[PDB]
Formats: sequence, structure tokens, C-alpha cells
Amino acid sequence: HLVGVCYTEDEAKALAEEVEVQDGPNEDGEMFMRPGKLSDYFPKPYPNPEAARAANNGALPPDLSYIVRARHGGEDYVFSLLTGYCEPPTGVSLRE
Amino acid sequence: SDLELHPPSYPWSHRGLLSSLDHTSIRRGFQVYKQVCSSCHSMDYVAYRHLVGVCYTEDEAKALAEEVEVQDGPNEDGEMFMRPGKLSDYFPKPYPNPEAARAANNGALPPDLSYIVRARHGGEDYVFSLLTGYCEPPTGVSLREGLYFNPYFPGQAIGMAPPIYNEVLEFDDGTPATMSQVAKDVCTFLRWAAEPEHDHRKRMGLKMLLMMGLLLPLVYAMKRHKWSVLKSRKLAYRPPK
Amino acid sequence: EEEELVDPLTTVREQCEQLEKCVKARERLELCDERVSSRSQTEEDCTEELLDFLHARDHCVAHKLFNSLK
Amino acid sequence: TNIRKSHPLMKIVNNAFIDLPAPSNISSWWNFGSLLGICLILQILTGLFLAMHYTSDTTTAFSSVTHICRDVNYGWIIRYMHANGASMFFICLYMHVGRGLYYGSYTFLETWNIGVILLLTVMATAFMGYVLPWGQMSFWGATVITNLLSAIPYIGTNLVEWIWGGFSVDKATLTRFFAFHFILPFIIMAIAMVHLLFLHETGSNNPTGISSDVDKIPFHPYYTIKDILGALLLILALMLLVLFAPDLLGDPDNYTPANPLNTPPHIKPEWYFLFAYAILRSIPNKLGGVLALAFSILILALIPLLHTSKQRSMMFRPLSQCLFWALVADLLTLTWIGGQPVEHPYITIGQLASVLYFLLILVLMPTAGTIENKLLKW
Amino acid sequence: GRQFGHLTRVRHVITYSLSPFEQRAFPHYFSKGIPNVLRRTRACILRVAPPFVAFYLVYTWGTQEFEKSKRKNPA
Amino acid sequence: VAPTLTARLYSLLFRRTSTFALTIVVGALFFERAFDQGADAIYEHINEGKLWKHIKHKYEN
Amino acid sequence: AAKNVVSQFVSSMSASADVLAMSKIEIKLSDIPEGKNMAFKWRGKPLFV
Ligand code: HEM
Ligand code: HEM
Ligand code: HEM
Ligand SMILES: COC1=C(OC)C(=O)C(C/C=C(/C)CCC=C(C)C)=C(C)C1=O
Ligand SMILES: COC1=C(OC)C(=O)C(C/C=C(\C)CCC=C(C)C)=C(C)C1=O
Repeated sequence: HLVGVCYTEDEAKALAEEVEVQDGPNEDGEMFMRPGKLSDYFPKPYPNPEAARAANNGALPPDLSYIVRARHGGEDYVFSLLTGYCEPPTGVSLRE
Repeated sequence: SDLELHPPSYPWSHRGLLSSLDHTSIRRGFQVYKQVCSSCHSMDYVAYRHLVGVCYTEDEAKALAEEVEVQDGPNEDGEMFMRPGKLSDYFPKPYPNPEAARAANNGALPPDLSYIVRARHGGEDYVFSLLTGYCEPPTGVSLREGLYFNPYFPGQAIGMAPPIYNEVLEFDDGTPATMSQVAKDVCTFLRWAAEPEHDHRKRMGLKMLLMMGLLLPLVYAMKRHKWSVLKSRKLAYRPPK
Repeated sequence: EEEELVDPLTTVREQCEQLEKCVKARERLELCDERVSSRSQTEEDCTEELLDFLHARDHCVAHKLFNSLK
Repeated sequence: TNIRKSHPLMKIVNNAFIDLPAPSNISSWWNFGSLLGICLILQILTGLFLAMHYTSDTTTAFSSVTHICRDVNYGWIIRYMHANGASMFFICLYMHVGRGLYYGSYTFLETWNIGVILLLTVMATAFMGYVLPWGQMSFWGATVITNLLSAIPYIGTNLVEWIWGGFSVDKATLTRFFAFHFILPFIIMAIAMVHLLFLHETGSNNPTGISSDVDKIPFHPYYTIKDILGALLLILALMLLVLFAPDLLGDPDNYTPANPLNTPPHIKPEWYFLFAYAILRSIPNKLGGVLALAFSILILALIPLLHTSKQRSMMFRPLSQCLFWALVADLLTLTWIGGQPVEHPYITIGQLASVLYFLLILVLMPTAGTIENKLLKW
Repeated sequence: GRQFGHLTRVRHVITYSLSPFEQRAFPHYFSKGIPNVLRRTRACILRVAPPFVAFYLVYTWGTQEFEKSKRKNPA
Repeated sequence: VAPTLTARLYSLLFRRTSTFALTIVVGALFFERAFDQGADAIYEHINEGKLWKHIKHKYEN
Repeated sequence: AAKNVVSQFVSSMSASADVLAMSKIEIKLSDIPEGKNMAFKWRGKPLFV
């Protein structure tokens, strides 16, 4: 997907090669590792949604592929979020 | 190799047009599936609750599912633990990837059982004649010591070992586990797993024949009654002069 | 296995295998059987005569079998 | 005035099923038109209920079909009614075309030509139907068929790949076939209405092939009930098939999930294409085989131009009757051969039967008509 | 189109009919009935039957040749 | 008790299309039950393989 | 007959592999402190404790 957009054939191949995927089974019914094609996608973090919770704590960093279009305010909501972090005013304590 | 033989016509108790299954025989056949076949044969489409209306009871069916472990859904940590066995699960067990069947039995897969009877040509007969009719290789045809002999097999170079006289069994009330007997039951059960609707359909089919036998003459008489006017109509031509 | 369980298959197969049609087919089996043994560079391999014997036997098998099976 | 006769909507009904002047002597053979009507609706209704559980994805296609027969309440009959109804649809279709041929009905050009479009359409429809369960026969059937189009010079490769949605019969191809199999029967229906529209300009033909204006009866007691009695007979045939022998006309191999690496030794169509299949492989050529495959169906459009007899029907023509029955007998041979491997006997008999099919329709039947005219001093 | 009253011109033809409630739906059903089917059969056998037996024969022969062919004696 | 029989059926119930319908609907209800049980029992007799076995396994619940 | 075919098509839109209802979840009370509403998945439906 990046090829037509930003990078070139070569560059895009290379970036995929910097990860490992878990390719299909062979003769033994396996599950080995492969350099990375161009054909694969970007599904990586962790499997079950519950693992996100176990880690970050009962919260999931919502998938990025559709974020801009799923918020209300597009990139503005996200930009204002990321950039506009601030400090808690009076009487409102959090949960660290 | 390019030469073949066709199975006989065994008098199954479910061969007749309006013939139910021997449900006691589906049991023992399930038993045969459970221990023997199961270790190599996947029956992906049958579940434990499917047996309830058929052979066993609620309680018994629960218990049989409880004698295995499934690998249930994830919890808080993103896990993958083990559970006793419901009634809701199916029978997918042997091994995951199809390649594992090959790695084991050697480049051969014991084809899934859930649809076998209906997928062969000859139903239970092909399978019965196969299982029961194992024999010895005649002149000049050597095998590959994993390629056993069966006359009822395309080419006759089969990858399955004859597992029917390994006398296992829990024929509860008392039924001898001879090669013949275990084979009838295993095929009787297989008919059922391939076509669970089998009996009910023949009950409807019975009713379809009785209804039709009542309806057909009646609609015919209705139509003849209305066509009467035309059938007995008499014509006369009376021209001038 | 060694001695103890009475296979109805084996029982009814005897009486069956015997009979006329199969006597004759097994005759050709053995006839052809002994030809293939009697050589080296041959290939007429007896696969056919076996199946013919089996057919005749097996038809009679089915007809007489299941009756006793319980 | 009445209500039936004047109301814009009821008029149509009245003019088509109530007061329609019908010949007093049409026989069973004329029932297949209403029976095709019933089969069309039966296919749509059971077809819709199946679509409420069926999945068009290779991952779950077969499983969803299995899910229907075990889990879905009464899912199994619906599934077999569908499957067997498709065959019933072809038995009726074949009776109908044959009836038209014997009786000279084809002289109603537009009606008949529309009928040819209706035949092609249900054929294209049923072919796509069979692929849906994603069985071994579904996939290899889908493969063998589509690939025929690759014989068309210079355009064939791109054409086959265009309808495939890839270089094989894959994901894109199954979903595709679902969509077309859903929309086609509705279009068929609109065409069946145009078929009936043209038919109405003249009314029906009859066994004698002689005009019947002199003795028409209302469709209103006579043919409503005769169609009723006849639909009941279609139900018997269908139900006999589904509640006693649901796989009799089916292939036990379409029960094994598609495997793009496993080519069954078998490989044959559903029975309704076996005659065309036999004609296709009778030719030791890629282009010619498919050119003659097509021509074995499109020839129905040449039939009215090859009518040569001074009488319309075959009722009074003996020589022509024999030739007709030899066509039906030749079509049994063709289907029988089509369902057999391309090895000994089968090649040359299926080769000669193909020639006979075309010698019969294209040369023999017309010649007989000329001879018959002559015997009658006409 | 079509209608009744606009079909064609007919003269001097009388048609006696009887109500369906005054006659039987199956008059001589087996009596006159069966003779008629036999007569209809005679009239058509020589035109329908032959083509079919020609296939019946071609079918049984065709099958025999095929099955007998996959066998072999010397060479 | 024979000529007057279908005569009464016509007089009391078939004349009006009202009763005619009411009678076949009342007639569809009873018939359904009689045909169902009556045909189940015929399917029951020619067999004896299904849930006649139930008496054993169950009850022990 | 009409009843039966109609009833059967009507029934085809109800049950399935949807007889489930197992669940009977055992919930650890010390995991939910005072003032908190903890939601679980019970018989395909949200269960509040
Ligand atoms: C009595 C229980 C069993 C039954 C009923 C059964 C039935 C079958 C059937 C019907 C086939 C396919 C026949 C065909 O392809 O035409 C098959 C293939 C096979 N089964 Fe079994 N089987 C049973 C137990 C086993 C066991 C225990 C093993 C492990 C030794 C086994 C290994 C195989 C293999 C390897 C094949 C594939 C043969 C080949 O295609 O090369 N099966 N079986
Ligand atoms: C969806 C498929 C079809 C439907 C629904 C359909 C429906 C009908 C109906 C309702 C009739 C009037 C009653 C009868 O004679 O049967 C009829 C007559 C006719 N159809 Fe079709 N038919 C279909 C396919 C065909 C085919 C495949 C052909 C031949 C190419 C055909 C050509 C004719 C002709 C010529 C007639 C006039 C027959 C006569 O009056 O003697 N139709 N059709
Ligand atoms: C728009 C109405 C129709 C719908 C919605 C419909 C939908 C379906 C669906 C979902 C399947 C896959 C499920 C299955 O295989 O049982 C299927 C299979 C099939 N349908 Fe249709 N269809 C319709 C009309 C037709 C027509 C007109 C025909 C042609 C007679 C037809 C012949 C087939 C055939 C041959 C199969 C595959 C054989 C089988 O039942 O397994 N259906 N259809
Ligand atoms: C793989 O098995 C096969 C089928 O089953 C999937 C078929 O259906 C057919 C024939 C199908 C059609 C549509 C022929 C008509 C063509 C035109 C242009 C009218 C053949 C040959 C076949 O080999
Ligand atoms: C006088 O000749 C005719 C008949 O007697 C042979 C019929 O039986 C029918 C029956 C047609 C029906 C019921 C319509 C079905 C079409 C669809 C699209 C559902 C027609 C039209 C006809 O002209």
C-alpha cells in the first residue's frame, strides 16, 4: 500500500523485511518465521484484545487504521489530543 | 491401478424407503469412532448435543464431552486455557494443520469422517467392504510398507492400516466385538453423521406418499368433474339446404 | 488373534468362498498365480483374477452375512 | 361492467389466467409452462431462505452449507428442495423445448426466441449455483467451464481472468458467483413475463397444429385446475426425489471441500449439461469444441428457418416423428457419453452422436419435411 | 389480445352439453379407457420405440466393450 | 341413512360458502391430528429402533 | 400440507448452534472495590455485578 504513495518498490520491501510474520504450515504442521514480503499487512502488537488490557491495564489502544475517520473531528481531534496534553486542575484526582 | 471392483449390496437396517436407523447400533458405532477412528479421523461437523436426540440422554452426552479438553476462549491476560467439555463443542480434535496428518500417517490424510458415507460412491457399503474386506497382495505387485492392501480401493495402494479387529469396546448390555459387528455399527453411525435428518425425512416421505395417495385421486376427480361439460359435449352441423 | 473369538465373517466366508463360481475363479487365480512365479522378466500380474474371485465371493457374502450379526 | 374486467391490475390477471381463450385440446406437454413457473418460484423461495444462512466466503462456504443441514431448523429440506428443484427445472425445461419442437410451436418467433434467452439464462444461473457449496465438483466444474472461454482468439485469456477476478477460481470468483446467482432469477422472471406477453398475441398452439379459434375455452375452469393437478404431480416428483433420494442426481465428491491441488479423476457437469459436454469433447480442438458446444444450444434459434413442412405439427407426420424420437434418443446417448470417461468405445460413439445431432436437426429433419410434402402432393 | 366474441366466424354448429353435477367424472373408465390406451400405444410404438432400442443396444454394447477392454491375455 | 346422508351434508353445511369454509377449517384441525398420530404409529410399527430404547438410559436422572 | 411447509419455513428462522446458555459464571467479589460497577459477558449479554 505504501509503494504508490511514499516509498519505492525496493524501500517498501526492506521495511517489511525488518519484522517476522509467522508463515503457513509445511509438511510437519509447523508455524515458522519469514523475513517479510510486501504482501503482508501491519497486524502485530499482540493477539487477543485482552492482552492489550493485561498490558496497558483494562484499556485498548484502539486500532489505528480507521482512527481519523472514527473520531469526530478528524486529524484535529487526534492532533489536539497528542499535542495538547495538560495538568489536572483542582479536586479531580485520577488513578495513576 | 486403473482396474477396480464394486461393493456388494449389504442389507442395512436403514436400506428400505421407509426405514429408520438402528439407534442402538449408532451408539456402538460412536464408541468405535470415539477411541479407534478419532485418533486419526476428524469429524468436524458433529457435536455432542447432536447425540442427545439420537442415542444418549442429556446427562450421558454431557459426560462424554467432559472426558476431553477443548482450549477455550481468552480471558483478561489473552490466554488460551483448558475446559472440561460442554455439549456445545464439536468433535474437531486429531491435530491442527492437514500437514500434521501427513507428517504422521505419511503423506496421507485420513479423510474427515463427518461426510464420508455420502462422499464415496457406494455408501456405507464401500466403507464396510473396505474395513471388513482387507486382504493379501497377489503376485508381482510390491507395495511401500505403509501402503497396505485393499481390493476396494482405487489403485489398491492405500495408506491406512486395517484397524477393525483391535477388539476394544463397551457394548454395555452385551455384544461381541467381532470384525463384522464393529464394522456394521461404525458404518451405521457414519450414515447418521453424514445424514442426521435421515429418519425424520422418511417419516415425512411416508406422510408425503399417504397425502399424495389421498390428494392425487381427489384433485383428478375435481378436474374431471369440471372437464365433464366438454368430454360429453355433442356436436351437430346443420347447414342451409 | 491366537484363538478365542468366532468371526461370523470367517465362518460364512468359508461356505461362500467354496461355492462353484468362486471355485472356478480361484482356479484361474492359482493358474495365473503359478505362471507369474514360474518366471523372471514378466509383468502379467494376477491383479484381475483376484477381484473376480472376490466379487463372486462377496456377493454371496452379503446375501448370507448380516442374518446372524446381532 | 364487472370488476375483473375493468380494474387496471385485475385486467392483467383476467387476460392471462381467467378469460383467456385457450384451445380446447391442449394436452399435458402444455403443462410444463406453468410447471416452469412453479419451479421458478420454488427456486426463488428456497433460494432466499438458504441465503439467510449461507456465507459466500471460501473459509465458511461449505461449513455454512453444513450448518444449514444439521443446525438450521428444517434447513435440510429447504437445501434439498433447492438442489432437486434445479433438476426439476431442467426436466421441465427439456419437456417444454421438445414439446415446442415436435408441435411446431416455434413458429411464434419472438415467444420462442425469448424462450432461448430463458434457457441460456437458467443455464448460466444453475452453473453458478452449483459452485456455491465450494465442493470439489463445484471448484473443478467452475474451473473446467470458465476456462473454455480462453479459446476465443486474442481476447480469451483476458476474458477468463476478468470473470475469475484472478488467475484462478478463488475468493473473488465465489462471491462473484453468489451475487450473479441471486440477481439472475429475477431478471429471468421479467423475461418470463415478456415471454408470456408475446405468447398472448396469438394464444396457444395445440397438438394438431391447426388453428383452434373455432373451439376455444376459457382458461377459467379447465386450465386452472389442469395446471393445479399438474403442479401436484411436480410436487410428487420433487418430494419423491428429496425425501427418499436426495443425492441420486448428485455427485458424492462435491461433499469433499474444494482442493485446488486435488483433481478428481471424475470431472463432469451436473447431468443437465452432459449432452453439451459430450458434444464439446468429441472435438479434437480447443476452439471448435467450444464453438460447437455453443452451437448445440444456439441451434434452437435456427430451427424456425429450417421448417420445411406444409403442416405445423408432427401429429400427422410419421417420417418426422421417427426423426424426432431419434433426436431424443440421440440426446440420451449424448448425456450418457458425457457422464463417461474419454477412453475406448465412448470416444467414437460420442463423436458420431455429435455429428448425428447436427445432421438430424440441420439436414435430416428438413429433408423429411420436403419428402412428406411431396407424398401428400403438396 | 384475443378476447371472446372477436376470435373467428362460425355458422350452423349446435353444441349439446350437460352439467358436471349430472354426469359422471369417470364413465366407462376401465371399460372404454384401457382399450384406448392400447390403441394409442399401437398407433405410436413404431415411431417412438425403435430410436430408443437403438440407444438401449448401443448402451449395453458400449459398456461391455469398455469393461472387457481393460483386460488382457498375451503380450 | 345413505341418499339423505350427502344430502344433509349439503343442506346443513355446503350450501353457504360460510359453513363450507367453517367446516373445512374445523375439518382441517381434527384431520391434522388424526393423520399425524395415525401416520406416526405406522412409522412407529415398521421400525422400533428409535426412542423405544429410552426406558433404559433415562429415569436414572 | 400448506401448514406444514409454511410452518417449516417459518421455524427455519429460530434455533441452531444457538442453544448455548452455559455460562453460569463464578465472579470473584474482592476484584470489585466499593462504588464500582463491573460488567461481564453472560449468555451473550452484559451482566452487571
Ligand atoms: C475403524 C475406524 C476407521 C475408519 C472407519 C476409517 C475409515 C476410513 C475411510 C472411509 C478412508 C478413505 C477411503 C477412501 O479414500 O476411499 C480412510 C483413509 C485413511 N485412514 Fe482410516 N479409518 C479408521 C481408523 C483409522 C486409523 C486408526 C488410522 C490410523 C492408522 C487411519 C489412517 C487412515 C489413512 C492414512 C487413510 C488414508 C489412506 C490413503 O488415502 O492413502 N484410519 N479411512
Ligand atoms: C423460465 C423458462 C420458461 C418459462 C417460465 C416458460 C413459461 C411458458 C408458459 C407459461 C407457456 C404457456 C403454457 C405452455 O405451453 O406451456 C409457454 C409456452 C411456450 N414457450 Fe415457454 N417457458 C420457459 C422456457 C421456454 C423455452 C426454453 C422455450 C423454447 C426456447 C420456450 C418457447 C415456448 C413456446 C414456443 C411456447 C408456445 C408453445 C405452444 O403454445 O404450443 N419457453 N412457456
Ligand atoms: C434468486 C433465487 C435464488 C437464490 C436466492 C438462490 C440462492 C442459492 C444459495 C445461497 C445457494 C448455496 C446454498 C446451497 O448450495 O444449497 C444455491 C445453490 C444452488 N442453486 Fe440457487 N438460488 C436461487 C434461484 C436458483 C435458480 C433459478 C437455480 C437454477 C435452477 C438455482 C440452482 C441452484 C443450484 C444448482 C445450486 C447448487 C446445488 C446445491 O443445492 O447444493 N437456484 N442457491
Ligand atoms: C466441469 O463440468 C462441466 C459443467 O458443470 C460445471 C457444465 O455446466 C458444462 C457446460 C456448461 C455450459 C454453460 C455450456 C453452455 C455454453 C454456451 C455458450 C451456451 C461443461 C461443458 C462441463 O464440463
Ligand atoms: C392457454 O395456454 C396456457 C396454459 O395452458 C397450457 C397455461 O397453463 C399457462 C400458465 C402460466 C402461468 C400460470 C404463469 C406463470 C409465469 C410466471 C412468470 C410465474 C399460460 C400462460 C397459457 O397461455
